[PDB]
Amino acid sequence: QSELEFKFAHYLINNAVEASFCLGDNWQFLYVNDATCRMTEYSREQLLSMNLQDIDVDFALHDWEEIRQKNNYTFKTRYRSQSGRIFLVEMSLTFLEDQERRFSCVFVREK
Amino acid sequence: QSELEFKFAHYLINNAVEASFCLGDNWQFLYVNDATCRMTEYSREQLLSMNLQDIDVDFALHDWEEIRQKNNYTFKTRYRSQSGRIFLVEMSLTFLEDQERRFSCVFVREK
Repeated sequence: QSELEFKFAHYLINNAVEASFCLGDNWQFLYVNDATCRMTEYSREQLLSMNLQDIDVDFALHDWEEIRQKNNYTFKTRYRSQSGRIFLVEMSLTFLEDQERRFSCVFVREK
Repeated sequence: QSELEFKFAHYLINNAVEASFCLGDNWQFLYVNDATCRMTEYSREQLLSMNLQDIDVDFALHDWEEIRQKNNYTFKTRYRSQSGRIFLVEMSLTFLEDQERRFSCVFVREK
């Protein structure tokens, strides 16, 4: 099925070493891979009711409007993990539209 | 939907820089990401009717039985691309079972 196909991508991205996740138009998490749970130290079920603003310490510092217009962009910020670790990361964002949903794919390297 | 979720993984893995793909129990491609199409130089529709043995020049050299038993394994082989490029790569395999399907997730770095 179309579902069969996508399920393969599910298994692949969750075995990928790099933290990868999708944010909705209000920066709510929509999908997170295992590496993202490990890095942020939140469970998947916790992350899927959370916002980037709950992790990205410097969220209000970013010129988000300009970010969106860029449509592909890489930059550094600090994340705070569930156990209170503060660490620098490098996020790469790609914005996409599927039907009536705009969202971003995000890849995050722990710097 | 469950499909909604998996579709996010589809978008993520296809934006990942690293070549990633899934093989079925007979090493037939089941799913390939864009980076895999780029590396092998075959279109997605071509790859999805192909076998690892059509790309992996040294396929018959691997002790596949022992590979499977390992269940997680990384090693070098040579790939031949559609335009006839021969190049060394490093494949990382993880074997998984979903329902009645055993398959592997493969990540490939061009060495």
